[PDB]
Amino acid sequence: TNFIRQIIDEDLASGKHTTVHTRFPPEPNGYLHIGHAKSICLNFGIAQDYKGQCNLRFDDTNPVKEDIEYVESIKNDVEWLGFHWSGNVRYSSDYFDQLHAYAIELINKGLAYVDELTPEQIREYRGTLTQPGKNSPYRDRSVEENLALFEKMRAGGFEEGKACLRAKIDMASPFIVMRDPVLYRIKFAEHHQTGNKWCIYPMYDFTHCISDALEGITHSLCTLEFQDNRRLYDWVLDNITIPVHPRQYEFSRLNLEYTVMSKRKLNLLVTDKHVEGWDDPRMPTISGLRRRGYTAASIREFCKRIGVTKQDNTIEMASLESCIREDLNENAPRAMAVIDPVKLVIENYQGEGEMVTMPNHPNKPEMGSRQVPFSGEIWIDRADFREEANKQYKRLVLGKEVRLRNAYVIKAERVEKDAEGNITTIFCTYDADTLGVIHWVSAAHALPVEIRLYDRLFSVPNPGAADDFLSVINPESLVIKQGFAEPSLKDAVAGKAFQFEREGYFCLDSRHSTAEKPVFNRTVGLRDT
RNA sequence: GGGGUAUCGCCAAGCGGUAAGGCACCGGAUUCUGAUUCCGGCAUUCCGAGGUUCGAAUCCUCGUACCCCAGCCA
Ligand SMILES: Nc1ncnc2c1ncn2C1O[C@H](COP(=O)(O)O)[C@@H](O)[C@H]1O
Ligand SMILES: N[C@@H](CCC(=O)O)C(=O)O
Repeated sequence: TNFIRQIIDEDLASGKHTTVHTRFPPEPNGYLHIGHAKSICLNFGIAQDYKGQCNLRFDDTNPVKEDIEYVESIKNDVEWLGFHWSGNVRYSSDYFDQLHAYAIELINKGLAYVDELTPEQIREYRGTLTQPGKNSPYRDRSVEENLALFEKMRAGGFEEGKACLRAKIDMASPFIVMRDPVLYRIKFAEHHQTGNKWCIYPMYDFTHCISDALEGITHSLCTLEFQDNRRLYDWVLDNITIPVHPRQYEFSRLNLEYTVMSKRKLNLLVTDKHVEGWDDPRMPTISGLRRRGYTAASIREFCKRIGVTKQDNTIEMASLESCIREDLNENAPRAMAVIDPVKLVIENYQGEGEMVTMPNHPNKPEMGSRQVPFSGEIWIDRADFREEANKQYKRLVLGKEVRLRNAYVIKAERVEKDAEGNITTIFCTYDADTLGVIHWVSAAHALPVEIRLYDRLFSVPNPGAADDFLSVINPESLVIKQGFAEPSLKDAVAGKAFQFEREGYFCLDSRHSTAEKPVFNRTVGLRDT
């Protein structure tokens, strides 16, 4: 439960409503991000729990900032997350004729007029946070004039900025949004839905409440920055001929540590080419998280865990990681892959190799097992061999044994280095029948894999609060390795995650993996203390 | 000026009857993944100072801190 669901219950009980109808209204000016998934869960979740309806509406009132590529991806991510909208997808543009009719009601009623104050003058007449505003000299034209002037506007008779429709409210209101807010502005820009049928477009504050009322929304849910705006939302509806009056309730938006969550900033990383695109695995977008290997279920759990309140907050990365680790720990089938390989030869081994049985999930026999090839010329990760070191070190030492995962026990005895002193091969012996612990891969039956280790995008916890956020990017957000995986991974698919034993959870694709060279993304590492 | 929020390191229950839970953290037990799982621990105190009450984080008073608003953006 949360404050919003408690309000809903009170409405139901009293009889103010007998149904709940919510809506998710993103503007198509960018891709969706984890913050939007908080909004999706809230809105679609309430609808389902309360046996109601939730619409998907694209708030497309500003042609110059939107693209059809965005509407398609948004519908795509909403669906991927696991939610369904009520009826057709809606668009604010579907109401363009209605909005125009209503503005005419305001004019006829004396509550709107056509102003000719330039874009610079309007600000200068507006007042300040502590100084009231002043009336435009065009504020008192007659209904007849405004009607004619608005039509000139509609008919493309005015150049951009040359005129606008403003509401006639109170220029000395402590609420600045009520200081004669603009209703319509001129823009000769083709709209992704209406083409070039309109040259005048409605402002957000005029559009949103009217779209909500026509759709029959009962509870209009938005974030905290629209609190002041609720006053204008209520003014418009109270002043036109419409039968319902939806009520707005605001909650705090999500902030994630070590990342930016603003379309303008995310768009900048994309535009300046500092990430592959909106769906880059280091991006906080729904598509990037999907491509990273996150499960829609884990994102829904995250939103569930974080709550909905009016308190400004900033979630730590640990919280998100915990969610994906829970899902994958339970469902991901295990395998073997070596990110940083060094050759180890069991001079003691005779033959071209053999086959060993390995569980698909160590703690769940039900998931089955598989047969993996073993031999005397394998690959192990460098960090797993130490010629010396402490008592705590539980891995392979130059005078000690270890258990090879699901196989035999080996004992290091000799080693071999090169020019720069770097090692090239570790010679060991194995106990003919013995079956710390370390993972390995047989060099003969090994699949050449590209491994992409991802990390936090920015060097700082709050990159959005930096002068130049791009300068505080982490140069190690992506580090590409070349390793070896057990042959079974040959049949892996983009969309399935695996746990590379003793490393983390990885998944295919990355927009790159060919049949020849597979590319694997590290979704998240294992808990290491 | 106006609109909002202040409870554990990060989130968050609590709505006058005497501080839930999650992530994180510290111990110990299992474990052919130093993972998992598993027991135990972790606010005598709720931005501060007064007040009312048998009794308040929960009500009143006065402070303090932080967030949002001066786009013909949403
Ligand atoms: N960080 C965030 N946290 C919660 N909701 C958000 C966040 N960012 C955007 N939204 C929302 O997304 C919806 C509209 O998207 P937009 O127009 O693109 O801001 C709003 O109703 C909000 O719920
Ligand atoms: N378009 C608004 C919708 C929020 C609302 O007014 O409910 C937004 O970006 O948040």
